[PDB]
Amino acid sequence: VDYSVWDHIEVSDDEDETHPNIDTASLFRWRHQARVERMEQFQKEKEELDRGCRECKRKVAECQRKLKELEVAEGGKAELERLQAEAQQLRKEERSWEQKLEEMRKKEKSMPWNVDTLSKDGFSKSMVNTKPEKTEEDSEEVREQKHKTFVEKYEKQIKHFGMLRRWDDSQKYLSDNVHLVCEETANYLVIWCIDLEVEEKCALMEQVAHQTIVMQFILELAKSLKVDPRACFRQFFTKIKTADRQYMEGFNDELEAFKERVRGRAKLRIEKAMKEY
Amino acid sequence: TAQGMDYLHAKSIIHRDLKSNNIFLHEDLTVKIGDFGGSILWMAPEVIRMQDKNPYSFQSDVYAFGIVLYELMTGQLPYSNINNRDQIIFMVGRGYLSPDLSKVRSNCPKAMKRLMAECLKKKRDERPLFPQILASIELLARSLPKI
Amino acid sequence: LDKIRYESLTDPSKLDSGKELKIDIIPNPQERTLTLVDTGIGMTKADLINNLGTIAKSGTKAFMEALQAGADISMIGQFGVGFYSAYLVAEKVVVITKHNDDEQYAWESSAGGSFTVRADHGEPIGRGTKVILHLKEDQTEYLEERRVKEVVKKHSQFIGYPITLYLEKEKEKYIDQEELNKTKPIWTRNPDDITQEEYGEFYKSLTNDWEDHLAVKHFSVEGQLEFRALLFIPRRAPFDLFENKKKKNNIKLYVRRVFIMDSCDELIPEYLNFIRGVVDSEDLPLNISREMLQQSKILKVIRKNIVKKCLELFSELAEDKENYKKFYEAFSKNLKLGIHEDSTNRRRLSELLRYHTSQSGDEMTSLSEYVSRMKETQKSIYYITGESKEQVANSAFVERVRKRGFEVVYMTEPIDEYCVQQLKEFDGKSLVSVTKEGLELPEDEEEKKKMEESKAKFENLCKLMKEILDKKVEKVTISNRLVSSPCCIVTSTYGWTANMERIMKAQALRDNSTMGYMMAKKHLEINPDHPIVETLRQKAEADKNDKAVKDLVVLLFETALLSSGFSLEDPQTHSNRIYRMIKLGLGIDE
Ligand SMILES: Nc1ncnc2c1ncn2[C@@H]1O[C@H](COP(=O)(O)OP(=O)(O)OP(=O)(O)O)[C@@H](O)[C@H]1O
Repeated sequence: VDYSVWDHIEVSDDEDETHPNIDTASLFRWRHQARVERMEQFQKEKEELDRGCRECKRKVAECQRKLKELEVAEGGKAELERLQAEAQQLRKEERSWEQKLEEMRKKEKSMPWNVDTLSKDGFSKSMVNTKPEKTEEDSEEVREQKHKTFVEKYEKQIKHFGMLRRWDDSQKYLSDNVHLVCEETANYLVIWCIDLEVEEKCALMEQVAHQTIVMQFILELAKSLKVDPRACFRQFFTKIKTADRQYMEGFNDELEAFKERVRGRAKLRIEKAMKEY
Repeated sequence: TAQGMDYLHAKSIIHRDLKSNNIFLHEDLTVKIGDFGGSILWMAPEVIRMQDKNPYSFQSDVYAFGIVLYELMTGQLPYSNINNRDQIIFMVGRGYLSPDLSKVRSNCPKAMKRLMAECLKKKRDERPLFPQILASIELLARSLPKI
Repeated sequence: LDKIRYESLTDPSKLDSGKELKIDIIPNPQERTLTLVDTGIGMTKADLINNLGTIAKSGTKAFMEALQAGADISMIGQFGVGFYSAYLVAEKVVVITKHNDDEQYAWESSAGGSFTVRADHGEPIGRGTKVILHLKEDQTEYLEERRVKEVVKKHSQFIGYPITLYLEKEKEKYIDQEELNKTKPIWTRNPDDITQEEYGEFYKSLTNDWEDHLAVKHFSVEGQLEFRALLFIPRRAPFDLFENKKKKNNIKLYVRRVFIMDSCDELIPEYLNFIRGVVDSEDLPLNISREMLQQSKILKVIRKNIVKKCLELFSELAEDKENYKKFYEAFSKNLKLGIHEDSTNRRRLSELLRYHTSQSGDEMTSLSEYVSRMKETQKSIYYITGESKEQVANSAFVERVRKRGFEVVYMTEPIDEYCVQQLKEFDGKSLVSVTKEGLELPEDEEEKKKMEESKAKFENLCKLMKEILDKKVEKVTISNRLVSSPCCIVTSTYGWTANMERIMKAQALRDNSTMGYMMAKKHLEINPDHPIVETLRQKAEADKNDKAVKDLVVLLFETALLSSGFSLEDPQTHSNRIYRMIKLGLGIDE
């Protein structure tokens, strides 16, 4: 294990380190412009030394050719001595450029890192997803075809669950439902509860009142809200799960309002009972 | 403002300008240093020096801070009667002037007067380094509330 | 599992003891046991004794180094002390092991100073290993199903292997729930092979939804630090986007497909909160506690890249004018906030704004496209800020700059002031509003002389009117914004403006000492065209001063105060003045 490589990462634009008496934006500007002018200065220096090295190498090739052609020839002892002195001097400044080259090469590892050095792009790809239309809805036919399957696939499950009102089970089952259920069989199940009220099932009747009041509230809130009810349950769940004594008593008085509505629906029920039967 | 600029320069940071418009007086009395557009034409002839293309140094910043704070205490502009940029720069070439001494406040504090007088004697290169200036500021401040 | 999988792709005939791969969980609240059988590679007695019985060493590193130098696998685990964290909540563990070429063995310890191994006979295991535990008495809470499901969802659900559950609920069945992980990762394989629909599918399984997204970006980057992105954009603006409080978990972060941490006060700026995604990578300087990343500068480098390569998508999507309508109506708050607080990328963001102008009845107009059609002599764009669309649609100031065929825009929203306050330029131009210290527009020469004649002829009425009005207004002049109304009110450059005068009062948590200083001084503007102002002149040179002039001037001034959206402090004073004449309307007061 060695983290000595991940220890000199710096940015031109840090936020946590700042001063109470300094402008943050102008400080970003100063840091970035300093960092870029510094890279460009070191750049200029590095192509300067690179072209110095290139001309040094071309002169090395030239002097190698000169030495070869002097070896081919003979009798130029003075010229040979002069070019030997020149070659020794060239070798001396060659160690000069070499020691500074190795110094800068070594200090390259000491240079702090940055984003444009660590990263090189390899891929990218976008998309839009503007698929044609969502739906167009009639008023007559769809009310049956999806309705029947919504009835059989959920009436028994809602009968099974509706026997309880404990909060987290109710919340998660209703989350499943609003992920999957619709409205027609919801209302129609409510009216089955209404016409089954005869058995006087007190806990069942309270939970029936709860489910019908929440579905009615969700539907009116969604309609005035112009949003799909199936995606409108979270704020209700967080409001009713932390419903305190005042909020529960508001629920109780609105339930009393629903209770005179219960008396009204029962009266119309009994009247239709005599009329039909 | 001295504490702020000391902190900024503590990271080897140059400013290249601190023109008196670059200050925002925020809530209460708090300085925010600006960059975008008293000593806007009063810098040292170091600017006019165009040799080796790097005359920039901390000395110009120190002198500019000194003159700017002195004028800000003073409250009015030096050199507003005679204005000839070409003739001013020619006179800078030879026959450069000296600051006027009559233009001084009556209640100039002794420590600050001594510091500003001592700043520039022969060369604008042996200026002191920031935190002892800060110490002089703090001692003069916490040495004359009333007692 | 991965070890044996890679080993298999050398000689597939060696797997003649079991032909599949699976992971299983066995709770048992009778002897209080937590059997955790898997089907990994196995272990031999010698490696067991000389490797497991020693603190702080990984055999994985030695095995990986033994495997050539450079291969094709990305494995996890390099520290070694991971099994010794199993005693945090435990009292006694036993490991049951067997290798294909070894015998059955069991290892036992109880956090003491010694351990035991022993050969055993019983149920035959093919190649897997068992870990069995005795749970503490005080922590008998992790055994039920809901906590286990919650924790497995939270931490590790992306391993592409079948972890399964065998609980027992109500003739009674053996629950074989396999769906613990059934949403394989999508940023791994070749990006081209994916067929659209799972981009719609994966987003739903990401956060519990039944809608679809609006865009996607899937870039990946190599080099030294390597990672991949799976950013999305939601179709519907959440009601609770600003509810905060609950810890923010919009953007996650994985290292080798294992959850580490999540936070978006360093990964992305606050005004881009609505974006989700996966930022998986390969290797980072992690902690011994495998949740924190030391050397926190990395979490600052990643931010630059993420914002840079999201802004490109944002700029690109400005082509289709249909989708841009539904996007701009929903998340405009984010861009309008972001333009306020950012410095590196401001000019680039100065074109994604759409406004309503006075040439487009019910269509938004781009300001960049606005740069096309202006007149030649004109300088700088003209704009107004109001409280309501219709309220500003027909304003008294406009009635002069509208007759000349120019073009203006309406920024009528509280944040619009915040945006327009900071930005002051667009492509060499300036942004100036109508109510800033008497703007003037270049125009024909002959109007100059008559206007200055009104200046030089109406000096006395302008002189004597300031006496009767005490120190409320600064100056009254004749300018060019009035053709159908006598009077109006305009602010000053160094000071506040009318609409933010109400954004500040309406702001809840603020001091009450700030009003003293930066209230903007006020300016009144008169129109020497309405006959009322001329009718004032005859009584001005006729009567030096009396009650009637005071009454009329205070009435007109107080009415003018309402004209610019200012709210009076004593409505009874003006209500009495309006009721004073309706009684003359029917005649006899008394
Ligand atoms: N299920 C297992 N089957 C066989 N050998 C195992 C098993 N788990 C651990 N070992 C062995 O015992 C060692 C204990 O190390 P452990 O796996 O707990 O840590 P690690 O993977 O190196 O680190 P970390 O848990 O931080 O990723 C392993 O390196 C491996 O040699």
